[PDB]
Amino acid sequence: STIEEQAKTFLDKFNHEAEDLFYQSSLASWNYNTNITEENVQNMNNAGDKWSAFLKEQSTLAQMYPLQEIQNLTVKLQLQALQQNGSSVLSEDKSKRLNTILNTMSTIYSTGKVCNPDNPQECLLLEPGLNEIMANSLDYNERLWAWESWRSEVGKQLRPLYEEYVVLKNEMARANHYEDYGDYWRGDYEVNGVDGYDYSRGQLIEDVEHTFEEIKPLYEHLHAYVRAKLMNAYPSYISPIGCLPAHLLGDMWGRFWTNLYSLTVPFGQKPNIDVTDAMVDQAWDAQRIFKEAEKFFVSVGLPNMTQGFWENSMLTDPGNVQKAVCHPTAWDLGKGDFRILMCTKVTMDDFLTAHHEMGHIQYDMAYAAQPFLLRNGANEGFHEAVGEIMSLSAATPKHLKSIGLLSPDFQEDNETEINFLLKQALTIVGTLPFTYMLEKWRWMVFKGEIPKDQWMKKWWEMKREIVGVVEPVPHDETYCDPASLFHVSNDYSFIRYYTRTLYQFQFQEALCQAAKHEGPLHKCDISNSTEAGQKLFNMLRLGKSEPWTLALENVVGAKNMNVRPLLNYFEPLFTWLKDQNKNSFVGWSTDWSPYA
Amino acid sequence: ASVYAWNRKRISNCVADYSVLYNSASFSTFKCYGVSPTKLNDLCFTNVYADSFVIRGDEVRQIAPGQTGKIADYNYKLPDDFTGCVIAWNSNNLDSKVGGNYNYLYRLFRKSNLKPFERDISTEIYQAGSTPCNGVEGFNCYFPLQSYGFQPTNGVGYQPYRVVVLSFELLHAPATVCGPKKSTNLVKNKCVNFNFNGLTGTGVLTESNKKFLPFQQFGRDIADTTDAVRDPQTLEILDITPCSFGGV
Amino acid sequence: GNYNYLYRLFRKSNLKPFERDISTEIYQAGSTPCNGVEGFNCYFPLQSYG
Ligand SMILES: *[C@@H]1O[C@H](CO)[C@@H](O[C@@H]2O[C@H](CO)[C@@H](O)[C@H](O)[C@H]2NC(C)=O)[C@H](O)[C@H]1NC(C)=O
Ligand SMILES: *[C@@H]1O[C@H](CO)[C@@H](O)[C@H](O)[C@H]1NC(C)=O
Ligand SMILES: *[C@@H]1O[C@H](CO)[C@@H](O)[C@H](O)[C@H]1NC(C)=O
Ligand SMILES: *[C@@H]1O[C@H](CO)[C@@H](O)[C@H](O)[C@H]1NC(C)=O
Ligand SMILES: *[C@@H]1O[C@H](CO)[C@@H](O)[C@H](O)[C@H]1NC(C)=O
Ligand SMILES: *[C@@H]1O[C@H](CO)[C@@H](O)[C@H](O)[C@H]1NC(C)=O
Ligand SMILES: *[C@@H]1O[C@H](CO)[C@@H](O)[C@H](O)[C@H]1NC(C)=O
Repeated sequence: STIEEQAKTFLDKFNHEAEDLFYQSSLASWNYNTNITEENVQNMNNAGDKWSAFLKEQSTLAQMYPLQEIQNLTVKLQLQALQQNGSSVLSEDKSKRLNTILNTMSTIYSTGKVCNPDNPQECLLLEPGLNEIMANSLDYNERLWAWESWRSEVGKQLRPLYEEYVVLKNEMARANHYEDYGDYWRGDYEVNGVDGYDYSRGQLIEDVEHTFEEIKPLYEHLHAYVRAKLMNAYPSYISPIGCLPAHLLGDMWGRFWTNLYSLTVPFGQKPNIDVTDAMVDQAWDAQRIFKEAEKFFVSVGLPNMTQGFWENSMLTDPGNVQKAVCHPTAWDLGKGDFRILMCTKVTMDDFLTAHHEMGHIQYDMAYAAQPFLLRNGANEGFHEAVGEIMSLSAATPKHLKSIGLLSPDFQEDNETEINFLLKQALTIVGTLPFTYMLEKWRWMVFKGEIPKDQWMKKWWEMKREIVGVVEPVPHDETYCDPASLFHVSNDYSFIRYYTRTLYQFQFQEALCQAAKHEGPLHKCDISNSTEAGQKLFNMLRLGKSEPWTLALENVVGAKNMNVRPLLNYFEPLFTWLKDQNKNSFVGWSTDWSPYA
Repeated sequence: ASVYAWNRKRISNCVADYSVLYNSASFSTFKCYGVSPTKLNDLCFTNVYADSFVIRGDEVRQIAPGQTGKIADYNYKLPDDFTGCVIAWNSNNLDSKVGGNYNYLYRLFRKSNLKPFERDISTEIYQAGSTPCNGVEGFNCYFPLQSYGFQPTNGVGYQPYRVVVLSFELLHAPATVCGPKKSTNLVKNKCVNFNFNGLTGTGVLTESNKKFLPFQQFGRDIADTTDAVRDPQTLEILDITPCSFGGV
Repeated sequence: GNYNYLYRLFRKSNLKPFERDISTEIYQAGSTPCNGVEGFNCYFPLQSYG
């Protein structure tokens, strides 16, 4: 006759019903990404519609349970996630603009076009067409043409569509008793119902802003060094007194600077650590890629992979007619079914991606004993950061020399480690200010305290401050260039990448201290340490059943979001950068001084 | 049959070979509780009632004496100090089908805990709250019966493991059925010990001209001295005589 | 639990009384031998009372 015993009855009924329907939808989605046919698109839409309609019925039934008397926290977190109304608050005339708009955007984004107007020779898709012209060529004129080949042909038809999207989805939050739609995404970090352990939604903004004043002095010296090793290819085209152009920072958006390593190598005289030519002489197969990965995990202490993965997944590119996309994604089909979806290649990146995507699988089965609603990460940043700490360890020269891929006599001087470490600095430190600023821009358009005529004047004023680019020609309000990026268009929370770095290095220092490694963090290793397994495994089994703020106290002992154990990784790089920048003007404001 | 409709058939008046199961090299949870595999061979126990049901792989360990959980509490409760063994083996290649095998159901919700050795087959629906349910689905009816989904690609834990349970107990009923005792080779004309079906002794074998009726087992001649046996294995007569002995 | 007094749980054979049985050997019930690695049939006899 109590509500507490009635909720446990409903969640026991929902757990068995949902895991049967979720497996059917996940299996249909798995077959779409391996065997593309005309009927398979309809097969995926059939299962996905009945899964979304199943949550509509369960959300209405859980609404009548009052939340003011459930002292248990395991079922309180389950009822908070299940009672999210979502689209049920909206009317029938308003719910039909969701499935229509979201499917038109995905099909429009899948159309690859780089054919120049009035000269229709040919143009390929994104993977064969766009990546070779951005990663290999060193011509200023055509890359400037390529910037207007995408920002003037796809984003022009989004200006009446995206502005209608951001004024009515924000109103749903007040109908769901939230503050704004930006506050809705902060509910994953929200903890309530525990006295003295509560984490406010607004505390994440204060803690994130306090940690940004030590990222900046590391990034000032990184940008100053890279502008001197970039002017070799462009002698009279960029001045070494200001900032860098936007279309020369590796990607279209400048998120990853991986393509600048060849241009800005510190010491290219000695040969790099490359064994790609060595494995093809001895015929290394893809069976061997997963066999050494399996014995790596069982030596640490983690359980090995199940028998329902090797005979079920695909490894090479099969057949000739199967044109299915193999974008790197992690699959959690449920009911003990775990798969890896990738196209294998004998390259540097695919071998590391093979290590990166397996770590999410080992995290997924860890909370397999948890109920279905709690069968997830502690937040959106845990499940991504766990899969990247093993990528840092596998790329170390000590681990490469441990297996025997590298030569037994390979000296480790100063320059053999700074070249490797600066590649990691360009892909980790350089993406932190870009990730936080874009989500900060998304926060103001979602809060609604930005008028129609003030979209561009706030977006452009941080590009002048952070990136440092003066507009070569004035541009009006008809452009809709901020909505062109892949994550913002496909409804992905981008704050999970800012918190990914601060989590993947808090755990790295904690496990290295557990293994009692004598040396710096770049040479540290995780393998051959059963002491490190208990540190990871105690926090993996929690899932969403415990608050994420208790997971920090389980590893570092500090309840807040610490930024100190990130500068200690780059102390060897920062002290060299301080000596290299003895005479250069480090730290730019907005600067029209030299060429006013 | 399913766990909620487990059958109970009596095994008696027959011979059971427990040695073949030991060397099957196919079982996964061949465990014996309260009894050793060796001690059940020489001596047996009557009341060999067998229970058959389907148990999910991850919850196989729940079915054991003194072990509580979900299946052991509402579907099949074992009595304390259960003198028996549990044998389980995989059935992935036959007890599964594409699209989900929605044929195995189980009882998830019960108002009261199940007492040992009681089968509850009923269509009554659960009562989570206080409002009665008159057969119309509502917010607190929660139809108990649920169907498992056994796809061929499911994980090891969710695979339906084929498990059976054997119960050994002693009631006042006499005349139990026991496991067979290995035989030996034959020896002729030697003062050798023997243990026939009921009687044992020592002596030498010799031919005899007389014949006995076919419905006897042994016999005695004078003063309760056993002097005749006939093994039914070969349907040939061998007669026993005491071997030489005396005082030196 | 006073986990300081232990005892022998199984032994393969019966020994002569008034004889000390001080050994860390593991029981062998199944046909698969155990070589110091605990398994499904090693049955480490030693246990501590609570
Ligand atoms: C981590 O443990 C493994 C397993 O012992 C070590 O691999 C051994 O390395 C030595 C010397 O390199 C070889 O002689 C052995 O043959 C290796 N073992 C096997 C099974 O091949 C590995 O070296 C250890 N890691 C480090 C950094 O020492
Ligand atoms: C794979 O796709 C082809 C056509 O693209 C189709 O003929 C074939 O039946 C598919 N096979 C499977 C196993 O889906
Ligand atoms: C609520 O019940 C769960 C069930 O296991 C238990 O783990 C949890 O500690 C309980 N909460 C409180 C506050 O007692
Ligand atoms: C969800 O919808 C129901 C029915 O319209 C309503 O009673 C409830 O208050 C809503 N809850 C939220 C959080 O919007
Ligand atoms: C996986 O681990 C289990 C338990 O350690 C072990 O029994 C099994 O042999 C392992 N699998 C392989 C392929 O080695
Ligand atoms: C690295 O630099 C320091 C400082 O100049 C120098 O003393 C040291 O010898 C260098 N390392 C090697 C291997 O020469
Ligand atoms: C049982 O007796 C019969 C006699 O007809 C014999 O043929 C058979 O071999 C005997 N059983 C065994 C196992 O030898």
